[PDB]
Amino acid sequence: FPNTISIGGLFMRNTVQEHSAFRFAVQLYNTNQNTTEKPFHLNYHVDHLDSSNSFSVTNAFCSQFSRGVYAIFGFYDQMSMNTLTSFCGALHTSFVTPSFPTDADVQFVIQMRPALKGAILSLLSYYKWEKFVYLYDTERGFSVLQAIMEAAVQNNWQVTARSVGNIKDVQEFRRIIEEMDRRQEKRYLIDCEVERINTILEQVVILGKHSRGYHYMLANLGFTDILLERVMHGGANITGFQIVNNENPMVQQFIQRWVRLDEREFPEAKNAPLKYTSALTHDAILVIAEAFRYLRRQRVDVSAGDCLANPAVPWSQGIDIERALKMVQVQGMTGNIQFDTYGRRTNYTIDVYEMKGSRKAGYWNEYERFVPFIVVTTILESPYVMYKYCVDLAYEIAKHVGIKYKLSIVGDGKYGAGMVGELVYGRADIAVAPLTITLVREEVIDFSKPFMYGVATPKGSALGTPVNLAVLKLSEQGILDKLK
Amino acid sequence: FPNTISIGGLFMRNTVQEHSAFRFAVQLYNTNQNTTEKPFHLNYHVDHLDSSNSFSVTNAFCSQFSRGVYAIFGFYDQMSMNTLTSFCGALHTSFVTPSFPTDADVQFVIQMRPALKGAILSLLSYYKWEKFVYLYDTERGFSVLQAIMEAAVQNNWQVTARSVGNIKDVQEFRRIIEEMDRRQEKRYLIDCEVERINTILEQVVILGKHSRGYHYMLANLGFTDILLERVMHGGANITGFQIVNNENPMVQQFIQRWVRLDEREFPEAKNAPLKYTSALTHDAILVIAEAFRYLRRQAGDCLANPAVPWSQGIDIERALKMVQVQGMTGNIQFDTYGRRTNYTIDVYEMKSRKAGYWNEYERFVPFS
Repeated sequence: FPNTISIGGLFMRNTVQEHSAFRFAVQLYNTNQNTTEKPFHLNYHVDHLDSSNSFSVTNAFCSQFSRGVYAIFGFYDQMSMNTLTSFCGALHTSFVTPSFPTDADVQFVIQMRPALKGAILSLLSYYKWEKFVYLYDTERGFSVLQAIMEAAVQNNWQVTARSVGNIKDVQEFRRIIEEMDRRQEKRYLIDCEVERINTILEQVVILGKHSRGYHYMLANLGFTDILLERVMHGGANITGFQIVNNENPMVQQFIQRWVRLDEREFPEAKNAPLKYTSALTHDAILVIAEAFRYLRRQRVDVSAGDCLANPAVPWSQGIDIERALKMVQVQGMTGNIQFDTYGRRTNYTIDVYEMKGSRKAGYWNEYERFVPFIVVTTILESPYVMYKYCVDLAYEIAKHVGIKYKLSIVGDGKYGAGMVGELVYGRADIAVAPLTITLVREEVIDFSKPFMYGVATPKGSALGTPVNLAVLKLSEQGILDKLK
Repeated sequence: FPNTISIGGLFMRNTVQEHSAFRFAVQLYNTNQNTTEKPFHLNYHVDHLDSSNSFSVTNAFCSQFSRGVYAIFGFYDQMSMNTLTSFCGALHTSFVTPSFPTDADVQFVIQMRPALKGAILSLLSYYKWEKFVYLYDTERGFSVLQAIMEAAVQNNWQVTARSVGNIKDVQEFRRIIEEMDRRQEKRYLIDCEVERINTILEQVVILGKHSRGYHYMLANLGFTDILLERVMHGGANITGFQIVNNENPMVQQFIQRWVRLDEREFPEAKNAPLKYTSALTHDAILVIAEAFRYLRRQAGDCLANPAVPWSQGIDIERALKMVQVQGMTGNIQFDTYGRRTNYTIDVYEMKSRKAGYWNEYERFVPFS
């Protein structure tokens, strides 16, 4: 058993943050003082890939294999998954990847990104969803799509599935959402790359469908990276997913060190959010270290030939070393880590963050399935308000937003100068009434879209966006026109 | 220069007839004793391969390169195109592929299956289509989809573009067809593999929608393989695209010579239709022979650390990319980038009949 272990690193484009994380994690392992914790020195041979020129990928992997490595940690996408995975399988070299898990079953490759199939199916069943839309792409394998279609067949769901991977025009998304609108479909299940998720959310916000009664389910790890700033204020149910839990000791212990790292040495270290891929990279370092520590615990021999063998001369000990990376049980940043005989992660935990501010909504496990945890002002001005239109509009807005409203006549009995004064000074919350729009009033309070005028809300009030969306919906439904 | 030239073969899994046609064309090229049409003997170190295992593809290509080959002929599917095309571009080894045009500009390759997007656009313009549904597949390249999207945007058409191709159960096809029916769509543009085309046609005929007043555009070079029968019933208009003419004496001679071939020695010969891929392969042999003859008249490790290329590969590519030979598919003239330049696609309707010519410089010209 050698006293120094060298492993290779393959990083595709736009992987700077996890490159820094990989370097930081290997440094953390190396700087350990305990002999048992650091039984040997660890070296990392980093490289880069293009994922488009297969010759470049083959040359990089060939250099890594020839120069001599014991394990290869790296990423891959749909373009270069087959090449690297097949070479690793043929060469009997363990390949640790935090990339998307391979839909097909391939040996000698370990993939640490937990599958969303179980959690997504359990949550979908838990919400009593029966008819919905399924927007997807195909850059993370076909596991999710196949599972969703099979579940729909078994449970007689009404799943309208659309692929948006090939879409390059936003107007395509706009037409798709308008079509699902005319079909009245309200529940969406989006599982795409963060970029396409952001584009779809931007398009739907522009069209104005982020209101109560519309659900969303971003079935994609990396809830933080999603630009959901606008949609939150729309008051539309959103269900996300995340693996790392902040409050556990491990994440805090890591991040405390991480925030203080050099910016030049570690790009996107201090000033970037910790993407879950970085967490999985840290877990990769932990699992490799534990596996090799276990190897040295026993007397297993570990010890590189031509790049392309005729027909094949895989060094035997590889089958042993791969087996070592299958029974590992170290509790890393993401939580429990355990690998099935094939390589896919098992016994994992998923945290289902639900929006409404972000708040946890239980958790999902392979064994336990899913376990969860106003004043209105009006002026007594006929015919808008008469002692027994504006009352009907207020009731319609409350219904469309679901808020409990209590009507009242402004004490001053006069317009702003006052009702607007009542809003500004902090009382009466919302206010719906005939208010002539003047540039001065925008300084103090925020209006809604004109409906003949506009509903009034205090500046910065959380109800401004919901009331604006409700007014827009009423205007486009023709009810506002019908009332007059 | 040398009396013998050895080419390499990289036939796919389901290409038995193409293999037989390749061997037959090799025999034709090596049998003429003219001393001018055949100044260099030809040999083929054909090697089979399978997709889904890039290791096998790379190892086979490396072995072929090591054996020493002036030019390589072979097919590639969407899931192995990158490896072969990129190796050939990097190693300066000309690749002749009668499979499908590449979706992007790549040097050091010769795609012959002519791009049919232009003919599709021209014929759609001629027919005055503005409300046609689109059912595309991703197993043949993204060029057609992008071209049709651009045309729809520019020409202000509206097209419903479903994403068939990931569908493994016919119930989804039934749902798609009935949903388009609810939209009263009456014109279809289907771009998928032959098996998917057959499945869609079977589903639509099962739904009894093949009646008159509907037009299916079968945008696939393979027309004979498609089961048009049972769809001509009901008077449903259908249009195809076939490049192999069956009138000129060249194809008649090639057919009459083809049937006599032994079934055992040459499987799928004299007992099956002439897949256009086989004709393209014969044209491949013709063009390779012509380029090598013109060049005459006028080795190492694949994964080399510095990736040093050939000293004469560029000459071979230049010789290949310029040719004006005549084969079954028509006149074979390649553009700078490896695609053909005079498609002469023949448009067939359903009644059957030849309808179109579509020389790229010209436009669609119906026969009166």
